[PDB]
Amino acid sequence: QVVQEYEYAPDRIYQVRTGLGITTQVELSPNEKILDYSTGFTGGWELTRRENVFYLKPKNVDVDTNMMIRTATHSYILELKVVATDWQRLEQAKQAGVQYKVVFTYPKDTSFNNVKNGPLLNAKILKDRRYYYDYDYATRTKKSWLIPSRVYDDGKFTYINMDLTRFPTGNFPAVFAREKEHAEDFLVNTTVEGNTLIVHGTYPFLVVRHGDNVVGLRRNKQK
Amino acid sequence: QVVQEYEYAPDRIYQVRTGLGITTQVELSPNEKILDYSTGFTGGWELTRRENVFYLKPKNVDVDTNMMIRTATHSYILELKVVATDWQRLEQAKQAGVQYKVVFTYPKDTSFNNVKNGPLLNAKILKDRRYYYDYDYATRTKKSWLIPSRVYDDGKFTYINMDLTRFPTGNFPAVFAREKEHAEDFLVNTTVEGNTLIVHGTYPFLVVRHGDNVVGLRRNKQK
Amino acid sequence: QVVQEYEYAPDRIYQVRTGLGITTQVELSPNEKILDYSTGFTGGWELTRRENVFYLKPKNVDVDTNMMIRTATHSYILELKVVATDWQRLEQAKQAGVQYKVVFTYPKDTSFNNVKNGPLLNAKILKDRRYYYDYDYATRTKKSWLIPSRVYDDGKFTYINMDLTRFPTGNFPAVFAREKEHAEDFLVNTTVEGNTLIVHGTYPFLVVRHGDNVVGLRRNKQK
Amino acid sequence: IRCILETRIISDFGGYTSCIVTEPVYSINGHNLLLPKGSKMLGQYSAGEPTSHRLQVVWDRVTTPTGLDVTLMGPGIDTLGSSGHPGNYNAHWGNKIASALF
Amino acid sequence: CATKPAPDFGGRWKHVNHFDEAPTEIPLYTSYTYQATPMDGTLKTMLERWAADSNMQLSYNLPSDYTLIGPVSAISTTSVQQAATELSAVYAAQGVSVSVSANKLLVQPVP
Amino acid sequence: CATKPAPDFGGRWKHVNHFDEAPTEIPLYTSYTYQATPMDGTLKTMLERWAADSNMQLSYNLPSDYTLIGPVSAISTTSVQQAATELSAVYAAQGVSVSVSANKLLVQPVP
Amino acid sequence: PTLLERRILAESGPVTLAKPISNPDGLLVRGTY
Amino acid sequence: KSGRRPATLTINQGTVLNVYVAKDVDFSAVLPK
Repeated sequence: QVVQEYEYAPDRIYQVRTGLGITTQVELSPNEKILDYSTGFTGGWELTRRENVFYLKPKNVDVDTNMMIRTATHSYILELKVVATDWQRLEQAKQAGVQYKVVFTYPKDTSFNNVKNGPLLNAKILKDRRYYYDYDYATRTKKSWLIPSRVYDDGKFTYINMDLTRFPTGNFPAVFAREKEHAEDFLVNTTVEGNTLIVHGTYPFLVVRHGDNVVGLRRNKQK
Repeated sequence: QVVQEYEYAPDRIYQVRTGLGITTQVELSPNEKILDYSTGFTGGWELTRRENVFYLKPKNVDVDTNMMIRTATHSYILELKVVATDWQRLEQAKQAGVQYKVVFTYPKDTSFNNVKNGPLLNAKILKDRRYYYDYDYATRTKKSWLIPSRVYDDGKFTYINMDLTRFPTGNFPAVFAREKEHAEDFLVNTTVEGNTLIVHGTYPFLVVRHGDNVVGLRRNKQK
Repeated sequence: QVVQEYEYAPDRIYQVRTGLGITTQVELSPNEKILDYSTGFTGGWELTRRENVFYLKPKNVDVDTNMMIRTATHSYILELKVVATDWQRLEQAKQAGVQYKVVFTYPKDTSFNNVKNGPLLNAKILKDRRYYYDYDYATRTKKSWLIPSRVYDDGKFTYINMDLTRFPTGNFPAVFAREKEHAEDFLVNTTVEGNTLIVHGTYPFLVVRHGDNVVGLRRNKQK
Repeated sequence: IRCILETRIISDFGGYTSCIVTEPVYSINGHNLLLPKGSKMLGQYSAGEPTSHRLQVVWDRVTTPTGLDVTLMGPGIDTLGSSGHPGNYNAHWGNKIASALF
Repeated sequence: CATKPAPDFGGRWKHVNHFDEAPTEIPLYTSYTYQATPMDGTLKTMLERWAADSNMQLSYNLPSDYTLIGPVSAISTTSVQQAATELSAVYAAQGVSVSVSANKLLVQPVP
Repeated sequence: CATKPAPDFGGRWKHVNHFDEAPTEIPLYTSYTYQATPMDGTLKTMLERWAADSNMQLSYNLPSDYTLIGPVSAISTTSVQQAATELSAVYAAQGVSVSVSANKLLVQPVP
Repeated sequence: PTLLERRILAESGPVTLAKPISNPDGLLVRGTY
Repeated sequence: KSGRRPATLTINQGTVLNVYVAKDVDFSAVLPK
């Protein structure tokens, strides 16, 4: 109504409604470079551009025209109007129907739409997700501060939890992963929430390092 | 009606209908460079060009003329008119019959037309396509996560499907192809839809690699 | 009538009929460079040139004159007229008899004319062409996908056809030709229509290659 | 784009090549056939001393059987993806010895 | 030390344009064969594409879904009634009866 | 070490402008011979180009199509009636009768 | 001025393309021998 | 003089080559709608 979004479709007439003492900006995509533009009745519209945005303002009461923008891969046909000209209070131009900002949203192709329920990473236990609580640990020292408290996964993320090894304040490791037991480890993407270290992806083995001391983590095989 | 397409034929008179305070653009092909152009009654038409597009606008009520564009291999004869001149509301120029945009479509030669039913790659099973469900696999390890679930083809694309090896999230291979059993493999073009890897073309052998572990795929011979 | 072609003959008077607010272009040959030109009554004709094309327009109602163009090897005598001057609608200048474009066609010399029935390459079997269905093949492997389905010729083109080896999608060869059985092969010009490979010319031997596998093709001798 | 070579390349002067496409090339998502089965790719290379045993061709035009003329930028690669086409190196030690031994 | 040339052919010189002796009968009007692909995994997904490929409606009235087994891969019929009969002979141990009420498929437990 | 020249001829010196002794009779007015090429694969595609190359209509009234066999490659006649007779003698085992109703071809099963 | 009388007054590396092949009946294309 | 001769490498007339396309080509102005 005041800031209006349009969905980009090829060869569509987009209506831009302006007011007499009011800038209206149209905002194109930041991706493509604007080649050229041309409005009919040029001497009734003061418009300047800064690399993707056109600040439009009319100059008289009847300057209704079109404006056509042609980028490298898009083509816009704007239909410029003048809807508020006699206002004294700026709320009167709101009710007359001016548009302060115009932005374009760009959908993907409908052949990919042929190919949502909250976030994918949720550290709580949900009602409708399947969890796997079967993990081991192996390390040289018997009682270490590097042993995780609880390890599980939801099929997509492995949730290493370390919030019961309370004493050493500097106890936070770097988690790797490994395809066999004594193979060479590789790198994973991790996000963290408090004392829970969450590993993007389920692996057969996880390796947990804090210098010279190391804790392995086997996922046991599904019987 | 508003944005009109013309089909390019040699020596045809294309009618361009303009309005008095309205830009009309004609858009030629991006392929060829415009050599020259000349309109009759030059002082009644404000027209500028940006490398393939002419932004036309008249200057008075009776400026009807021709305009001839000559590119490197095409020749256009435009027939410029003025159809809306007295309008106050921009919908009145729509009904008078102005043309905001003019674009030209370029057909191929009719000797190649002497030489459609939906898309060629459809991962579902169609009613009127012939499928071949006879494929083998060979690998060193007995139960691997690299063994495909289902492999078939429609004569034109081979549909490797891997949506039952659910556990390792990083289980997605690179598919090669091979003309004999132990010959040297080569490269194929692949597109993917979810967990289905679709290989452009039917081959005697497919090779599926994820590092040090490899799974071969024989198409069995038609008895 | 509107776009008129003239046939170039030496020392002929070509009539160009113009209108008052209408460009008429004359188009000479792209081959030769224009040396000079001179029209009588120069101040009644606005004419500019771009390397072979003259955009003519008159300036007053009675400016009838000649114009003579002299290229490196051609000589034109144009007879400029003014036929539409009072028109308000551009269809009235069509009926008055203006010429939007003038192009010249250049025949070859009549001593070569002393020296047509459809196209020369037609992949179908025609009623009045003589075909030769006697060809052999030789290859190492017994059942290959490189063996052609049908090979014949019409005396001028050899029509290799491969539309029954259906399975391998990448089965399209490169055809060579050879004068003896085990001589050194050379290159031919080929055009293709679907799965038919058509070789320009009839040869004693054709060689069909797709890498390491090769299929020879003997034309058997006319008994 | 898999094609099979038609003109025998020899790296002496640098000239022009031509290979016939062998497998049809579809879109990014396979809805359309872009390059048909029997198109001709057209390229060219440059003269040089073959230090490495590979040659470098820049393929730059395809003319399809369905009446098209594309002007892509494609460097020629190996059949497994390595840059440059492998060839048969021949330092002419038969002629270098016999011209100076006799 | 010379250059290895291109491969060369050699063989028997069989003739290309060869008529056969068996007049293979190519059909012109082909109907739709109800059969069981390996792609559709379960019994419900197979009957959702028999109803879709024949313009019928599916009323699956079972509380659970069964996967396809070995003897399912023998049904090949251009008749919907003979294919629903051969299917219910396979899934008789689980109390699955599939029938056609002349415009739609019914999947109900056996009485 | 010198340069090898061009090849040189040598032989018997037979004379070029030689009249023969057999007056080969070149025909002037050639009719259309109904025959069977190897290109047209099936029986229907062969009769679609006999009707096209003679201005007749084809009424193919069989539910399926037959490929061309060995004894088809002996028909060579400038008469349409003698070629439809020799064709129906070949395809007698499959119940195929081809006849001409004076302006069109009829492909119907044998009574 | 009026509305009609004002509009008279106030107005007074390389590229990769895929185009159809041009005139194939008389084309001696790049790559004939 | 015989040290000024360069070495050659030949590629035979049947070998299966391969081309990596390195920029996008847009066929949308060609395909039927």
